[PDB]
Amino acid sequence: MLKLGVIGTGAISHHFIEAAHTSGEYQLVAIYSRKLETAATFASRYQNIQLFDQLEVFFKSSFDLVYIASPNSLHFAQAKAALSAGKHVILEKPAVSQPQEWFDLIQTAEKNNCFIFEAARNYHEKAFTTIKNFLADKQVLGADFNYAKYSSKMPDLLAGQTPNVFSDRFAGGALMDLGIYPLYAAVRLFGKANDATYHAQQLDNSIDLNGDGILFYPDYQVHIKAGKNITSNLPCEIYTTDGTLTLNTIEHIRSAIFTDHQGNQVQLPIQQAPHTMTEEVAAFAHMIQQPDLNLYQTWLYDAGSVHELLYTMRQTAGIRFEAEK
Amino acid sequence: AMLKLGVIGTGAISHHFIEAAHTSGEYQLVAIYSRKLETAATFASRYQNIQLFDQLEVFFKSSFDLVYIASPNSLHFAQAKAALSAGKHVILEKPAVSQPQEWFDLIQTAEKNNCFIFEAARNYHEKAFTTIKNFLADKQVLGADFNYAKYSSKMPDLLAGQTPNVFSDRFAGGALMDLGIYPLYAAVRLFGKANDATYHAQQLDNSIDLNGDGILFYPDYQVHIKAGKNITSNLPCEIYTTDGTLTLNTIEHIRSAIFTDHQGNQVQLPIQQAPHTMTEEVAAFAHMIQQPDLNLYQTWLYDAGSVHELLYTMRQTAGIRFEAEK
Ligand SMILES: NC(=O)c1ccc[n+]([C@@H]2O[C@H](COP(=O)([O-])OP(=O)(O)OC[C@H]3O[C@@H](n4cnc5c(N)ncnc54)[C@H](OP(=O)(O)O)[C@@H]3O)[C@@H](O)[C@H]2O)c1
Ligand SMILES: NC(=O)c1ccc[n+]([C@@H]2O[C@H](COP(=O)([O-])OP(=O)(O)OC[C@H]3O[C@@H](n4cnc5c(N)ncnc54)[C@H](OP(=O)(O)O)[C@@H]3O)[C@@H](O)[C@H]2O)c1
Repeated sequence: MLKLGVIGTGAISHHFIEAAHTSGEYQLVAIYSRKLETAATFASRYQNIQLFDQLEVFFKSSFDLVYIASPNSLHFAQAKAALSAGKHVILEKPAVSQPQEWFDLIQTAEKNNCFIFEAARNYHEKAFTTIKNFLADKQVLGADFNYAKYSSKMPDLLAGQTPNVFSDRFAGGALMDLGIYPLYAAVRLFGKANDATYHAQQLDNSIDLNGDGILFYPDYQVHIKAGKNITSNLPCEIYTTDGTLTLNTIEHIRSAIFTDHQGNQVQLPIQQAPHTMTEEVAAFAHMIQQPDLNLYQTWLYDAGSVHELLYTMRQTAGIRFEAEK
Repeated sequence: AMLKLGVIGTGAISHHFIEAAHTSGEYQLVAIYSRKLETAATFASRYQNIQLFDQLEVFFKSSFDLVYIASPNSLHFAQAKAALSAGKHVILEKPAVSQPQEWFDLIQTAEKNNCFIFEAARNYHEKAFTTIKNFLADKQVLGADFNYAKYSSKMPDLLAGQTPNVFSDRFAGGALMDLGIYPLYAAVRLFGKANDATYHAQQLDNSIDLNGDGILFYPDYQVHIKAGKNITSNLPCEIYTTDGTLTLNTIEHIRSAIFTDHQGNQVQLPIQQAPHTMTEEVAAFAHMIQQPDLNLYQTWLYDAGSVHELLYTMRQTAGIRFEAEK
């Protein structure tokens, strides 16, 4: 039974803990916050939880694993300290702001004999295994993936504030916050791309409100759309020589249907999970309990591929964070 | 009084045009040109009392008011120029030309011979676009996503090692030129000319694009464009505004247009899809000739120029080069 520490008192932390408890494989025991009162307010719905407003003291406590859902810009430093203190780390997406940070995390992890995982919830969905198997004997000719929805932080932005998710100080933007999902889907299904491009509508601080990119593969390309000031409801498509696979989304996928060039249809057996994080939560605890180091190596590798793509795409669009300026 | 119609091109598309022309009550087919008189004969046989021709010079000397031209893309320019110099009005199938200077050249020739020239951009003329543009008139647009990608009937020939005209660098083929022009025309119709454009394609050895993705850049937003001929997409087309998303089932022969706001309220736009894809353009062209609104005609010419400029810019970024350009 895994002892769970948590950083970040956002709603997402509640969602993770709720999935972790439900799996029957974790037990929350500790919470860190910048303020004790915020930790208390967060923890009040739970029972017997140690509270911390000092990261140093937090990491010296007895737990096995820490879920980190702080702002993007803080992920690296907090995760590195967690690993140095011999804790396993589940790190919310996007795990890092630069590919080198990911490689440094891995080294730090190996040194301290701990697992580091990016909480790429869509990547672990059983749907993707079903979809990849289906395409195994097919020849892919292209794809079109998106994730664009109108942020709850839009009113604050429009009123002249700069919410963390739209700030260059906190490594935000549509590509970082949402575009990472279709990138993870592409890597899951197609592996590492050859190259990538991205162009975005940007705020004055260079952060992207929305954008369009392409991932380049040997005999095809994948259009990527990300957006936070717009709502898209476009399905996601994968083209093959014999037809088109239509996925309703590339996250928390609920249907996958193949149509051939004569209009004959095949419904892939998709069984959406009750919650968005159910499958990653099971996968992570399964890995720590019964290590498949080969599977672990691919998770690390695919995360590396995603963050290389993100970084290339930010560079082409001119999306620059404060520490890069 | 009926417009006497001559036709170049004996493909299925010419039969479809003629059918719409006759159904409108505004045209009467009188002449058909073909490279071979026998090809003209087979094509003409379903009609009545049609003159057949196998020489363009002789064709253009006969009595008809206007010519519909549906030859391969690379032949559009020279044939249309000859028609206009012969004093015939021209409906030229899309894509009208291979480079914007050709379009300007046709317009100059048309004006000096006091004739109309129309690009047969069937979607641009759909009443749906008037309804959509009126609805967007007091919204603030934040971007759009348009596509036209359908698996070509010429794919089996292609895959068998042949090279159909639509996939040939000698006939100005490719997904962008053949299908991509529809979303471009839709974008120009609603938003006007973009400030810049890019396109990246999957290409045959002759540089012709099987499919591709591009972006039209406007001052405060961008429009994703997808075109394809070796793939089939059924993605809807979206226009984003500050207050919601307008969803069109397509940007050609549009059937439905629904606006959904950020609170989930829906507004259905009144779209009345024509019985046929060409109904609306055929009525518009006849109406322009018989009861001209010349200012509107000029807008049609300008917008076509905008479309072909974007097309040409996009071919250049993707490296799509025709035989004449190599
Ligand atoms: N997998 C998913 O479906 C999912 C959904 C949402 C987001 N995520 C990710 O989870 C992470 C957090 O999301 P979020 O929207 O909750 O971010 P956030 O609200 O900006 O920050 C999250 C937590 O970090 C702390 N924090 C806020 N501002 C800070 C600052 N200036 N300096 C240090 N700490 C600060 C706060 O906790 P304290 O007040 O207790 O210090 C806050 O509760 C992001 O990386 C995001 O990408 C994943
Ligand atoms: N608006 C629409 O919805 C619609 C749909 C389809 C096509 N179009 C357009 O219509 C035009 C033709 O399409 P298509 O598929 O029918 O093209 P196509 O088959 O390649 O050629 C059409 C006609 O042009 C002639 N032709 C063929 N090869 C030729 C050559 N090497 N040299 C000179 N003439 C040749 C043939 O007529 P002859 O044998 O009698 O000479 C043929 O019937 C294209 O510009 C296309 O973009 C638009």
